[PDB]
This record gives sequence, C-alpha cells and structure tokens, in this order.
Amino acid sequence: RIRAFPMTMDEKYVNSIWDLLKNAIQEIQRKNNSGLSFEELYRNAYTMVLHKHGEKLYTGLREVVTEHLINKVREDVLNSLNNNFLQTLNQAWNDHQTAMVMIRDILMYMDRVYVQQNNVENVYNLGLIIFRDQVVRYGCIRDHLRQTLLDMIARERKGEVVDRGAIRNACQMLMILGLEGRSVYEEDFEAPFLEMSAEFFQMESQKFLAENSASVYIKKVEARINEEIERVMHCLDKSTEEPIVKVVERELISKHMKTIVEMENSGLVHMLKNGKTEDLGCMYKLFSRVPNGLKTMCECMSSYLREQGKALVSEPVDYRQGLDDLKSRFDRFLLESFNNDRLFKQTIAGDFEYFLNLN
Amino acid sequence: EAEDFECSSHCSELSWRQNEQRRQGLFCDITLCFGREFRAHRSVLAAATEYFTPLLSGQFSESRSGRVEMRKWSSEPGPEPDTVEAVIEYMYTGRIRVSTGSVHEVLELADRFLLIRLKEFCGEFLKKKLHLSNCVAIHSLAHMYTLSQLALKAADMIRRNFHKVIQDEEFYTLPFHLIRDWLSDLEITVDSEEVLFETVLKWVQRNAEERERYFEELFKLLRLSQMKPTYLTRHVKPERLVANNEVCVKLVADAVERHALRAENI
Ligand SMILES: [Cl-]
Repeated sequence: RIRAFPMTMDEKYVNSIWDLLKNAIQEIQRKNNSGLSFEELYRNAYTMVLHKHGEKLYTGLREVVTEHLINKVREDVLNSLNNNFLQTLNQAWNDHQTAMVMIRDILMYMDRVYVQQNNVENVYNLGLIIFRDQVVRYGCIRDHLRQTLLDMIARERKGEVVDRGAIRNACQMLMILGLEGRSVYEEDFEAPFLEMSAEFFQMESQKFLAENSASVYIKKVEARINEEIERVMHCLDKSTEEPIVKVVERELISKHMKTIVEMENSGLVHMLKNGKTEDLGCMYKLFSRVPNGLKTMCECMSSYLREQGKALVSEPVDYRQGLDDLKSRFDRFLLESFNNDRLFKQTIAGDFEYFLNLN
Repeated sequence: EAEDFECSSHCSELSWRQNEQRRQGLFCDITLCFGREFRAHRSVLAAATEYFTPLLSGQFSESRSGRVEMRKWSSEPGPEPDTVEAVIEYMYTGRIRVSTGSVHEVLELADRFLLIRLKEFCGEFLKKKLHLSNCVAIHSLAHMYTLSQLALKAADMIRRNFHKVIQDEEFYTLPFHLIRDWLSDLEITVDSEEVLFETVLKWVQRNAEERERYFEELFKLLRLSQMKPTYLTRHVKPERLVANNEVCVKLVADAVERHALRAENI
C-alpha cells in the first residue's frame, strides 16, 4: 500500500547545504564553474526546497547575487566610465548572463517548485532585476550610458564613425532588462533619444528651408527617413522605427506643411505652373505620410485653380477651349502626380463646379 | 506541386527501438548510478526532461566523467531497481505502469528528475485512490512533492476525521513540521481540545530522546483556553514534560488565571 517517509531536516544541516551552494554560486560568479558537480549541487538545492527551506535558498541567492553585482561588477563599470565604458559594461553583462544560466540550472528545482508556489520572480528574472537596478540603472552608470549612446548617434549624424555594434549590444541589454518588455529601453534610451532627435530635426529643417528648394527639401526628408530607419536596423531596437519616423515626419513635414507647399518660386503652385509632374508626385508621396498633409496640398491647389478658373471665366470657341485645356491639364496632374486620389479629384471637381457656376 | 508525408508508426518506432538499444547497451554514452548501473542515451534523457540538459552540457564535471551518481534517496540503497527501470523506460517510451506500492518511488523519481507529466499522473493516481485508510500517507507525499490539488483534498479529509486519524499509529510517524501545522490548523474537527494535548504527549513518547526538544513549541500551539480548568490542574500541570520547561509552567499558570477572570466578567 501507499507509503510515505517525510523527515525533519536539522537547522545545522540546512546551513551546511546553503554554505555549499553559497560557495558554488560565488565560484560560478568567479567563472570557476569547472570542477563543480551538477548532480551534487542540484541535489543540495533540491534537498533544501524539498524540506521546505526554499525561502532561505531564495533569500540567500538574492543576497549573494546583490553582494557580487554591487561590490565587484558595479565598481568595474564605475572605474571604466572614461576608459572603455561600453566594452566593460557589455563584458559585465555577458559575464552576468553566463553566470545566471548556470545558477538557474543548479537551482532548477527551486525554479519549478518554490518560485511557482510563492508568486516570486524566477532565478534568471531575479538576476536581471538585480543587474538592472544595481548596475545599468544605478545612477552614475545610467546617466553615462544615456550620455554615451546619445553622443554616438549625435556624432554619427555629424559625420563621425562610431561602433554601431556597441550601441546594438547596449540596446539589446536594455530590452532584456525590461523582463519581456520595453519599460527599461523606453525610459533610459528611447525617451531621451526621441527628445534629442526632435531638437536635431527641428534645426535640420530650419537650415534646409533657408537654402534649398521645395523639391530638394522633400528629397532630403525622404533621405533622413531612410537614414533613421537604417540606424534602427543596425543600432537600436526594431520597435523604435515607428516613433523615430513619426518624429522625422513631425519636425520635417507636419510643422512646415504650409511653408513647403507655398515656397516662393519652388512650391506646389510653381510646380503646377511649370508642369513639374515628378516633383508633385514626390510632394504627394511625402505629405500623404502625415495628417492634414494632402489637405494642405489640396487647399493650396484649390486657391490657385479657383484663381485661374475665375480669370478664365472672366477673360467664343477660344473661351470654351480655355476651360477644356485647364481641365485636361489638371486631369493629367491627378493621374500622373496625385495617384488619382479621391480628395484631389473632389477638390479639382469642386473648384471647377465653383467658377463654372460663377459666370 | 509539392506533397507532405507523415510516417504513421515513426513516432512509436523511434521510441521503442531506442529503448531496445538501451536494454542491449547499444550506442549508450551515459551511465546512471542509483548499486545497479543504468546505461542510457544522452540525447533521449536530455529530450525527456530539462534536468539532463546542464548535467550533460559540458560546463560541469559529469560531462567529462561519463557516469552520474544519483545519491541521497528516501531509502539507503536508492530506489527499487525495477522502479528506476520503469522511470528510465518512461523517458524513452512515455508508457509506465504505476501500482499502489511503487507510486511513492515513481513520484520521488518524477519530481526529482522534473518529469512534470509523470508527477501529474502520480498525483491523479493518488487522487482516485484517496481514502481514510491512506489519507495521512497521501498528504505527506502531496506536501513533500508539491501536489497542491492533492494536498488540499487529503488535508480536507484529515480535518474531518482528525479524531479517527489521531487514534491510528500512522499519525504518530509524521515529522515535527507536519504535527506543528496540524495543531496550528483551525478547521480540524476534534471532540475536545484536551484530546489534542493527549496526542502531543503520545507523539513525543514514541521517540523520547529525539522528540523531547519539540514539546515546548507544540505546547505553545495548544488552545489552553478551550480546555476545562479541572483537566488543566489534575492532568496537564502534573506531567513530567510540562514541569521541566519553565515557559510551559507559566503557560498553564496564565491559562488558570484567564478562566477565573472570564468567569467573573459574566
Ligand atoms: Cl497651371
């Protein structure tokens, strides 16, 4: 029949088991994992959890990891602030990940029995929280990592050559420390990155509008969108593509919509007058990215087309041909440049229905 | 056009053929010591449970040894060789026969080697076989090997027949931590709170030299207020185990004063 042999574990025996595991964890942190028997270390951690001493093992594990990352790892990163900071931080990050894998393996029974039962973070996630809080988001390190990464992106945009791999490793690290989330990456990197980028693009638009034509400006916005996407694919996290493109669109297009379209001797009306089909198509494609973009183009076109139409209905067969030549011209613009857009077609029709009813 | 093929027997064939290789010791690369040694395949064991992955990884001593020594079991010369063979064959075939006499070792081997589905079956096997005759033994296994659903069902059965459980010798086999938990439990059904004190004295007397140190903590768990003042002076106070501990003397002294103060309050 069904048998059971539960035994009481002596307090002095629990301490000797923990002392053996504490030493093993410390030896793994020192990268001296060779010569350690997995089965005997697993069994010791198993015996502790099995005899309901999982809390002592969990509290102890949290203590040993914290002691190591504050007294050894934090100091190594703090001593490297002005001498290979990213190289030392990533080395500390790779050393932590390697150590935590072996530590979670030895305490595997605790990870499947104790952490599940007592609604606490698993060995690997606890290790990430301790690394995140005591190293990456400590203060001097957090501010310097933010200063380093942003200074590199600011330098790269100015023409300097930077280690893109070092940025990718730092961003990958900030993402993982988010614990299957982007909270750490968003707060520490993305938020100040979008702030300093918006300031850069605002000043970029100011220079380009002051010396380049509307056509050249539109080409330079497309070039900046592509440069910022290529930067996300090689340095940052894939989830930063939409927020950075939106900032490029806000600072280079949205905030200068009426300025670009009404640019004296280069804008929409100038393109309409000289029949610059390709340039209008490029304007349509760029302004269709932002809200009220095509509306601004339509309002600018409507004002001019109505002014031309009112001048045509005021000034026998030549008068009828004038309205037909104006219709054929804008029908070409609608198909060849405005991709036969419903809004542009309604505007062209609406303007024609206004001045043809006037006279 | 392209077509997809699925071999109907391939799943069952691969498992049985690798198990026949193991029984013949063919292509085996690992030795499992429990004594009798069990030759097996690293690829199959690492596929059966997450436990063998770091053991045979290369970062630890065992990968360079080729033999793994499984020690510190419930029994001195390890679990039953036929039971170990059944658990190793399970890691290959996925099929196992569990009996009422082998369930405790199958559960010990499944829990230790993180065989979740086999641990679940053992829990479901003990759930269907749960009765007042084996409730104390099943609770001990469920509490030991974390079978929360089974532990609740077995505990809810003991809480109802505690008067019958404390009558049988099976309850006095239980270790201190379980005895302390049952005394701390408030939903347990007992005819009198005086019976609870009589069971503590019977438990300590079973192994006098090994359970005399636990009497002080167990006496503090007893509800002295619910017991009659006549029993507290004539049977509780003259006991040898209570007279030795000074804090246990003050506990029954404060209890007698509590009964006198409550009687005058009416
Ligand atoms: Cl025109």
